[PDB]
Amino acid sequence: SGFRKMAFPSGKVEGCMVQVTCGTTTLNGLWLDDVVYCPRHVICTSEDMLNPNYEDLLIRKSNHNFLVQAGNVQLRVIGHSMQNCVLKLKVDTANPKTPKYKFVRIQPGQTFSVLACYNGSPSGVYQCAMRPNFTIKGSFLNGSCGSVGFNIDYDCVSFCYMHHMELPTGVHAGTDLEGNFYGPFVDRQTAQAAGTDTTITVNVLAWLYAAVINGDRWFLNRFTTTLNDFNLVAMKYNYEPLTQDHVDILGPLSAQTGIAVLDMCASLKELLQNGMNGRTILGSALLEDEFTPFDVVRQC
Amino acid sequence: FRKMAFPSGKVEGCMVQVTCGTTTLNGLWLDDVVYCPRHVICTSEDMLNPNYEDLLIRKSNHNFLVQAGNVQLRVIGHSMQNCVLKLKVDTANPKTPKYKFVRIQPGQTFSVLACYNGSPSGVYQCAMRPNFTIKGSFLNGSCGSVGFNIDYDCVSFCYMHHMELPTGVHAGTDLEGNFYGPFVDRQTAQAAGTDTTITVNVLAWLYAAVINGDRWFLNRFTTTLNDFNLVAMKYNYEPLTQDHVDILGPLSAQTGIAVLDMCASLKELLQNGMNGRTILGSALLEDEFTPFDVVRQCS
Repeated sequence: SGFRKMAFPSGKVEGCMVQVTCGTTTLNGLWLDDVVYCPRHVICTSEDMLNPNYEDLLIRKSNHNFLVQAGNVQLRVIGHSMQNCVLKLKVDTANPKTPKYKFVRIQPGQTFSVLACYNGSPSGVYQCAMRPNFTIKGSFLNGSCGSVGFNIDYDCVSFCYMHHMELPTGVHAGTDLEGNFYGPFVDRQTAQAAGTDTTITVNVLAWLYAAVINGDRWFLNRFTTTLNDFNLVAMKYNYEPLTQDHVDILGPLSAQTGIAVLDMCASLKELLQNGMNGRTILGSALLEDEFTPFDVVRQC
Repeated sequence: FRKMAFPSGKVEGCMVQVTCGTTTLNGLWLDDVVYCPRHVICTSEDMLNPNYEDLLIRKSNHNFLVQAGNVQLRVIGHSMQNCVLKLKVDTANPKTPKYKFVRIQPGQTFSVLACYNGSPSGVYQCAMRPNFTIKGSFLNGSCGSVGFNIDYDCVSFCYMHHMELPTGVHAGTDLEGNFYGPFVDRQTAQAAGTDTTITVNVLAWLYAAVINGDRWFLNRFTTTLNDFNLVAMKYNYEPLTQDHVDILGPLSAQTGIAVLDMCASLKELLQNGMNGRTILGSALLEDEFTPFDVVRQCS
C-alpha cells in the first residue's frame, strides 16, 4: 500500500526566482529570458490597496524605481509594461538558467507544485490542486506573493499559477502567467467571498480505481447507478457533479479493472452514507481528491 | 498549513545512475566519490545469503557503469563502508554543495528526493518512524534515493534508501552505511516492529492549530508527566520526557499554553475522540511535524 502526494523537483524553478522591490514593498518575481514577471500590486502602498488606480500609479514610475535582485547580482530594469494583473519588467541581461518553458492556464481539479518563496529565496515546495472555487489551500505567509505553480514534463516546465492575494477565509488566489485571475477575484483589498468548496468527484474516483489495482477491495458493492441518480446524491454531500466527459476520462482505468464507472459511483455512494468504519484505503483514512486521472493512469 | 519539503535543486545535480551487471539503481555523487547501496553487486539469485566481502573481491573497476546524464564516469577504485559502496571516479562533481553526513533519531523529519535510474522524479517530506521505517513512495528502481535537510546554505544528508519491506514501509541507512532499525540487506522475511505515534510531534501540531486560531480543544484542566504517559502508553503514544517539554518551550511562550496543560487536551482527544470535529481540517492527529517545523513554517 501507500500513495504519497509527491511534488515535482524544484531545481529548474529555483534559479528563476528573484526579488523585486518598489519603494517599500518587496515580493517575488519570475526571471525568464530577459523578462521578470511579478504581481502588479507591487506598485501599491497599503493605502492604495482599497481602490488602486493601476494606470495612474504606473505612468508615474520610472525604470529606476524597480530594484530587481537575483541573489547578490542586481539587475537593471530597461523598461516595463502591464499585462492584465501582472507586471513585466524587461532587464538588460537574460537569465542563463532559463529552462525550456511554457505557459498554460489550468482548470479546477488539476494539480501542480508550488515553490513557496520569501524575498526571492525558495523556502519550500508542496503539491496541491486548484479547488472548484478557484482557490488553493496552501501555506503562504506575508511575503510569498509571486511564488509560482508549475508542472514538469520530460524537460519542459509548465507555469500555470502565480500567487497574488490571501483571502480572509485563509485561502489564496492568483493568476495565470498572462495575468488573468482564476475565479472572480480582483487585486483590491475589498471584501471578496470564495464560493463553496466542494470535493473533486472525478479525482476521488480515479484514486479508488488505483486502490482496486493495488489490492484494496473491501468497499466494492454489487450495485450500479445512473449518472443522474448519482449526482442527485453526491450533491447532498457537497461533491462536484460528474459529466460524460469525466466518465470517458476514467475509461482506461475501468478497462484495466473490470469495474464500470457507474459501478464505482455506486460504491462511492455507499462510502458516503456509511463512512470508513475504521478501515483505510491505500493507507489513507480520508477520501483523497488531489490525485487526477492523468496522474493515476501514468504511475500505476 | 501544508507539509512542505525542502527545495531540491542542490541535491538534484548530485544524483547519478550506477549499473553493475543487470542491476541498476541510484547513486549520490559528491566530490569525486559515488555512494550507493552495496547490494548493487548482487544478482537476484545472490541476495539469499550474500557474502559481500567475497563478492566484492571478484569485482573490478570496469564492472561499474556510472552515468551522470549523458556523460559517463570512470570508476578508478572501490571500497565498502558497512552497507554502502564507495566508487572513486575520475572527475569531481562541480555541482557539489556544502554538505554534511548526520545520523538522525526516530521522530525527526526530512525531505526525500525519490529517483529512478539516476533521474529525480519527485520530492516529499516524511518522518523517521519510531520503528525505524518511513512511509514513503518508492517503486522498483528507487534504491539509493536520498533523504536530506537543508541548513541555511548546508545540505545535511541523513538517509539512503536500501529496501522495501512487504508492508508498504521502506528501510535504509545513513550515508556512513549504518542501518536504521533491525534490518539486514538480504532478501528474507523481515518485520517492522510495532509503529507508535510520535507524541511530541502531535503536541507541536496542536500548538500550530492554536496559532492559526483553532482553539476548541483547550480546557481548564492539566495533568502530570506521569499520569499522561499512562494514557499515552495505553493508546500507543511514545512516552514524554522532560527534554520534550523543554523543546516545546518556545511554542508555549508564543501561545501561553503550558506543555502539561496542552497535554490535558491531548488526553481528552484520545479517550473521547474528536466528537465529529476537525483540527486544522483533519479528523486525525498529525504526527509528522516536529516542533522546529512549526517554528519554521509559522514564526
